[PDB]
Amino acid sequence: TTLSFLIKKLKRQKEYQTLKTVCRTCSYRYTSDAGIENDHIASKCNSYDCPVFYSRVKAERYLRD
Amino acid sequence: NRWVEKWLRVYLKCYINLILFYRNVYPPQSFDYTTYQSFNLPQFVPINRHPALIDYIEELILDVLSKLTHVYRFSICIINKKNDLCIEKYVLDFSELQHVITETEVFDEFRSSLNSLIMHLEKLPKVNDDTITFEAVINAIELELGHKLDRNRRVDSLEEKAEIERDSNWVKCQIKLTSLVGSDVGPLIIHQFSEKL
Amino acid sequence: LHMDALLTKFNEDRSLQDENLSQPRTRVRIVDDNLYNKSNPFQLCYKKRSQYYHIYQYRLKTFRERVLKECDKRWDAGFTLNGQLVLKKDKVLDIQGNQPCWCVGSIYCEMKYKPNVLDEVINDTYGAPDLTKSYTDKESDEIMLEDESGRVLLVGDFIRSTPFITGVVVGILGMEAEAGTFQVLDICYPTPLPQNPFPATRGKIALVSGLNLNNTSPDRLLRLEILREFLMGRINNKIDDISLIGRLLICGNSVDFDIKSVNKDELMISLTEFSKFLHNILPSISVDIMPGTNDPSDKSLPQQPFHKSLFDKSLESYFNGSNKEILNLVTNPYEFSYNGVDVLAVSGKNINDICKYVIPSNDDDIEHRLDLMECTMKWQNIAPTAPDTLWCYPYTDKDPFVLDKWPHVYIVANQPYFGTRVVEIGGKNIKIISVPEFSSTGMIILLDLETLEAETVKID
Amino acid sequence: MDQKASYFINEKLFTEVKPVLFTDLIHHLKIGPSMAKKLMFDYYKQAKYNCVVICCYKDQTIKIIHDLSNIPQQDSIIDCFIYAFNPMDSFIPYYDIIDQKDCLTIKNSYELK
Amino acid sequence: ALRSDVNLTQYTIESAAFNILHKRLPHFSFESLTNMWNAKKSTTELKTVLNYWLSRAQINI
Ligand code: SF4
Repeated sequence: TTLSFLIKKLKRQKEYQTLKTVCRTCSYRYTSDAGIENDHIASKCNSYDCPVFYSRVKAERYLRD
Repeated sequence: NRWVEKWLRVYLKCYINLILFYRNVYPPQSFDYTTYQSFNLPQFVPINRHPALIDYIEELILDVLSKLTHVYRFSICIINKKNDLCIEKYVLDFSELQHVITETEVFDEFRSSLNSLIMHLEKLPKVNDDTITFEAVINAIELELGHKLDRNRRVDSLEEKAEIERDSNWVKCQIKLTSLVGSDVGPLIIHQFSEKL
Repeated sequence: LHMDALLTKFNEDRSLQDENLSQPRTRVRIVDDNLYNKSNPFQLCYKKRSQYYHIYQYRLKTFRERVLKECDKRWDAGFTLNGQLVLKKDKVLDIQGNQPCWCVGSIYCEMKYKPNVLDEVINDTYGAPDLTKSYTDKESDEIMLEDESGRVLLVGDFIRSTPFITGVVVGILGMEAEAGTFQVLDICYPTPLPQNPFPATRGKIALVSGLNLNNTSPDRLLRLEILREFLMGRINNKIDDISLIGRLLICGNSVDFDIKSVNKDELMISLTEFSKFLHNILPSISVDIMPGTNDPSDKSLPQQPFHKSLFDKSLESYFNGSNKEILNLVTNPYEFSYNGVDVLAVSGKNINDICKYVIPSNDDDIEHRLDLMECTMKWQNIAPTAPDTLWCYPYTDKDPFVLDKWPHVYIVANQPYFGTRVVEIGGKNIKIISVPEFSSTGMIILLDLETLEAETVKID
Repeated sequence: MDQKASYFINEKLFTEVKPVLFTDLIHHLKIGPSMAKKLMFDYYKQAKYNCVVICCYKDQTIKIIHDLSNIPQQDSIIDCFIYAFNPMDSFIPYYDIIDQKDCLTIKNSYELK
Repeated sequence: ALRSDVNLTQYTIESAAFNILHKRLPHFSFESLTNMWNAKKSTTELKTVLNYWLSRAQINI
């Protein structure tokens, strides 16, 4: 039980990290930076025509609960 | 039948895998040394990674375990395709099967039997590819297959379909013997044999 | 000669002495005083769990204050140049003239991402755009200094032969030549941290990492058994020298799997395979367990210890809370005070993530990793890349990754090669050691505590 | 004794087929490592098995001889004893719990409470 | 002109750029753009909104 919970948590965390990485590299087109505040700028992308946004917000909601 | 089912299943799986690998019936590159194949294996045995062979052997072992209630002998044949002649015969005895604990001891016995089998197979000459294939033969006590379809077998679930497809997949049929060590444990009283030429 | 000749020369000439088996030699006592003292720095509350900007601000302020103090200690008034007088500037836009000036401000570079990791992440996002377009659409290779008021192109030669990563605070002092590009003559670094005094019978420490015990590689188990036999004094037979290894330090990567497709059975098998080795090594030599990037723990840097579970039931006598000096499960970063010697060990995720980028400046060898480690030690920041390494809510108003006290030895693991480097910064002495993986080229590092001399042990 | 050891070795080699190591002999006979190596060499003297020998060079280097024909740095060899005897070709040992109540040559400074 | 030529659903700038030019452009709310334009520090936000509008203008061509 505990091992399965840990595995699920690790999968969710890896998915969230991959989504954050791809969104940050996507916003790199505008910021042209890779350091800090890049994810902060990319954290406001509310484009409803991109499926990565829905997956990212779903992962965030799942991690917040 | 509570726990000997899985143990006999993994034993037959390792048996078939080692037989197929050490006799060069399939390319060794398709085999990999592993320990988990949906069941904890007692030794790092070379198991194939092909889907068709996987469920093929799975259904074979399932039918064998279902018929175990009347089967007392299980043989794996190795025959050539240019001529339908038996070249090698590996026998696995099931004398009364000690039918109706310490799983580590069962795993140790299975490991010893598999090591004896590998030692016996290592002394055989190299076997070539190109249609050096294998078969399967069983010996029951009192049973008759191929006659359950006399009422059209109106199906209602998956169990009946599996029973029908298992009872219909069998067809009736008609040197240096080398004995090996089997499993001398209480619940699993299994013996091993072998044939050549 | 043949193997038979060597066997007849060695086994027949066996001494068969000193093996009393009733009065054995006691291992050298080595105690990590940081076990129960106070203030576990990297121990966070998982239940507590953006704060990245808050952390950025505090880090920038601390770094700015330290850089200002270093400038006051180095570029104080009366530090005249060759011909011109030196001056100070508060804003980056203030330095404009034929006079040298010193200013503080962050560094900004390109720091492009690697293409391998790009496709590796792309293959698992369910319809993401071509990230390769994000780098190719733009027209690159230039270092600038941002001080919240502007950016100036830092052109020069002394910057070329130095490594840099965006987000570092530098107090370089130069002078413009023909445009809005400031030259460089010297480079300043923040004030030196206080270091514990080196103490003046003595033992050694064994460091091993990169085990990666998986259900597919059987050679790893053979190497593990060989290492267990060699540490037990059964292989070398030189008890006078083997008993000097007080404890073993597993830095990380003991179990290696792909979290995408794994079940509970494989992890349990690998943990029980490790448990055996553990049960054979424990009653002879102490052990220090540390997690890693491929271990069943958090993927961020400050990883909590694994658990009380995930080990064989026969190890319950060690998890009773009383026998902690025999086996100690610690976080990923830790500052071990081995008999007064402060050594910091990290899983190597920081250096691996820094190398995961492609910087189009600064001109994967051993010297490059050593230089990156030296820069990390000088910058007093263990994690230079915040979002790729660090996680949310690391600390409140006091970051743990910013260095507060310089250690004696900096131990990094999960590296392809092995190497050492003794760096001198502000009259201090730091010895960086690169621990390689145990799966491929499974070398064993033996670190002494009397002269800080590292030795290697190969196992084939 | 050289009599019970050979009996146990041939039993665990032919009756219950499994690779035998000097550690098992030390645990069964309660003897030292050098005595175990001497007994292993004596059993190698006076054949349906495969010997696995290891050689410890200088600089704390340990390797496993595989070709048994080209031994590099034969002058730097400080010790060379037979490690195990396996009847099969693939080594692949197995490890279990061992109760070293009195078969330990190096004891830790701390005792389990 | 895009609706008369192409046959899609959203009829937005980002959807058109992704379905015609194969380029996905992020989208920010008006409040975020205003907060980025009125930041005395953090020139990254100014560069971000500048490149945003420049790309929105070049995609029109
Ligand atoms: S999701 Fe928002 S950020 Fe991530 S790619 Fe699509 S647009 Fe760019």
